[PDB]
Amino acid sequence: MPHAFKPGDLVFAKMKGYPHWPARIDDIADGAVKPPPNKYPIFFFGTHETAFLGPKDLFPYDKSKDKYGKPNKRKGFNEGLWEIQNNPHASYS
Repeated sequence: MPHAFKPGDLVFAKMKGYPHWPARIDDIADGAVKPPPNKYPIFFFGTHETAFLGPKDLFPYDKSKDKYGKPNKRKGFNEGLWEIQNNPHASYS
């Protein structure tokens, strides 16, 4: 049975106006800006951007990849598909 989200979990993350996007739950570095309450720091593969999202916009990657893991014309999407499949826990700094 599922736990709450934790850093390193792989998801597709939804934001308004964008397709379900390959992403991970990040850690928060010591000294770094924390997210708002009940939100998680989401690192988006391919674009390498961070947004703060709650669980309603987070779809576990294993369950969802059939549906959402197909190429998309949007900038950075296909690079992101490669990253979540091939090296999802690397440094993208």
